[PDB]
Amino acid sequence: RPDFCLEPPYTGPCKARIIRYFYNAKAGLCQTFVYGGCRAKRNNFKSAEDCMRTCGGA
Amino acid sequence: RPDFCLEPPYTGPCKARIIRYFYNAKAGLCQTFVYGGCRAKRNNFKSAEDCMRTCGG
Amino acid sequence: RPDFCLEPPYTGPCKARIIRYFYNAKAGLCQTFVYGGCRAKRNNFKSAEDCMRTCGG
Amino acid sequence: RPDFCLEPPYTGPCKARIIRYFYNAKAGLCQTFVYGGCRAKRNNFKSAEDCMRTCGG
Amino acid sequence: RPDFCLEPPYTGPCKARIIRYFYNAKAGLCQTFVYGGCRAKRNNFKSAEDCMRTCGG
Amino acid sequence: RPDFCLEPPYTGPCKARIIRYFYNAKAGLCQTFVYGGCRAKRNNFKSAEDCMRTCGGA
Amino acid sequence: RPDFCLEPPYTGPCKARIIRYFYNAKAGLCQTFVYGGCRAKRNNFKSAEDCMRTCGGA
Amino acid sequence: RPDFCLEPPYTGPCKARIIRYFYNAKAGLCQTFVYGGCRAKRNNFKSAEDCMRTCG
Amino acid sequence: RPDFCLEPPYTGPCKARIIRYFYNAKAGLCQTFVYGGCRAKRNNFKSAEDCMRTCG
Amino acid sequence: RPDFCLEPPYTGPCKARIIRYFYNAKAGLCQTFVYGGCRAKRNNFKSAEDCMRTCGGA
Ligand SMILES: [Hg+2]
Ligand SMILES: [Hg+2]
Ligand SMILES: [Hg+2]
Ligand SMILES: [Hg+2]
Ligand SMILES: [Hg+2]
Ligand SMILES: [Hg+2]
Ligand SMILES: [Hg+2]
Ligand SMILES: [Hg+2]
Ligand SMILES: [Hg+2]
Ligand SMILES: [Hg+2]
Repeated sequence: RPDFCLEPPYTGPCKARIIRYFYNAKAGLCQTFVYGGCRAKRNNFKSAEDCMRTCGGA
Repeated sequence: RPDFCLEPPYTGPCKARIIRYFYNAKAGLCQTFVYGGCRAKRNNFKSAEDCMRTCGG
Repeated sequence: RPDFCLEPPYTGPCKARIIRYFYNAKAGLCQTFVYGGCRAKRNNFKSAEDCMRTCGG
Repeated sequence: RPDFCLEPPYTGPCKARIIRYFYNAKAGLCQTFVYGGCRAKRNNFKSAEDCMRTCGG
Repeated sequence: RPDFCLEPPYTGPCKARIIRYFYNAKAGLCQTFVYGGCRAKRNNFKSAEDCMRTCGG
Repeated sequence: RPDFCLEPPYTGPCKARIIRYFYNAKAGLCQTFVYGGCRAKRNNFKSAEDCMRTCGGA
Repeated sequence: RPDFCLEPPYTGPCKARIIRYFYNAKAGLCQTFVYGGCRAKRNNFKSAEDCMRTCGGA
Repeated sequence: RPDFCLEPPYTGPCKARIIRYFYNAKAGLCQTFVYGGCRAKRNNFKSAEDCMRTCG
Repeated sequence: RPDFCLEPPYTGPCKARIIRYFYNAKAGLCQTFVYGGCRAKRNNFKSAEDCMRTCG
Repeated sequence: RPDFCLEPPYTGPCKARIIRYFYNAKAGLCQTFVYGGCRAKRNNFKSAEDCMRTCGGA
């Protein structure tokens, strides 16, 4: 998996309350977090399918 | 039916207000609850189809 | 993990070609398959989040 | 539970292949079927939430 | 028509502000209301198609 | 309601098999039909909410 | 086009913050507005395709 | 109005049958067409909001 | 690239909190911003496909 | 960017006709392809936002 999959989730400075997915390398799966709407980092997926595929395997 | 289906719904600490589904054992069907956006337990489904099949029967 | 997470994915006899998710116990991850639209088995999820969470651990 | 919940699912004459939900009384939950796109009967829900609440209990 | 189609719409005690559909028996049509996310009554539809079809006739 | 709400549903010449809604003035509600993807007439709604509101009352 | 296409957008008294489309007759196209979730008037569409087709032309 | 807004809708060579939106310069509005799933030209919108705003 | 692609994202005066896409000319790609629900400028896409194709 | 962003799009052996996004490294952006529903490779995204963020830059 890409190293960015090891990043902690990043809400960002904006004020929306949007459900996004991040890879939790300890749990070995993707989990939800609240994304603020701007300045996303790469461990942030709109689709849980994309999170699993991008980050699931190494 | 998995045992996690018997747990009460868990909103969690986060501040989003997102519709999710949980199995209500007492009622014998899936129902809606408000999910906060993080730290979900297993009695938590984005899709009602998934909730029924996983926790029903 | 629910035992149904260990079932091979099941398309069924119907003629739709719908993306669904199943847990691959060998690979230890959810993957897509083509669902026919009827007679689903339990290792079949509309949502990928539901697949990962229900069939993880 | 409305009586229409006890009818078998009805695909109809049209040629689309669309996932819908119907209540399976024998099984005591909603299930998927393929809907053709026209001439629907009432045991036909776009949303699984709607199916459970309308036909469950 | 199911009798539950005659219930006034019910927001419930939860704090989400989600669009749902209800049948207005007086007007003879489905209309929107704001659903709070928990303790739904049956005159509550995620899909407008489901509302019209379930509560029509 | 607009007169176009009295039109019979129109699939059109294209080959997609898309669910759309039309107002059935006899039934007094909107029903599904299969839309082909092109050359829509006005009694054709992507959302069933829009069909009810646009065509429901006179 | 139906005369309801000439009305200003109507949020209504309810407290949701939902994106809907209204036809802007001066602009000749549909635009977004915030709908409150109840007491809709007819110049209010869930889908932009529906808005533009219904209030399309003359 | 971007010049690509005046181009005819392009289905392309692929075999999917998916509703997309295109701006019809003559009609003065966005309409539906069938998109094959690959090699999209720019007069091709998944969202009708985007079509009207971009091309209208 | 249409010139509107070079404009900064515009939230507007309305009170909704909705994810939209804008083309960031500097970064050379589309990114998310919060849109208030009214008075959208053209560098505003509901679909990221439309943003990349239109502005990329 | 992850090296999987360099692979050509992969339809796979299954028979569905689903729209997915792949990163076109030469073009510098994501484009649509038809996915068959199984045996996905990693340059395959349900959401265009995810594709562009994951395979974004270098
Ligand atoms: Hg996967
Ligand atoms: Hg089921
Ligand atoms: Hg999870
Ligand atoms: Hg329910
Ligand atoms: Hg109907
Ligand atoms: Hg209505
Ligand atoms: Hg149109
Ligand atoms: Hg617009
Ligand atoms: Hg593109
Ligand atoms: Hg991005």
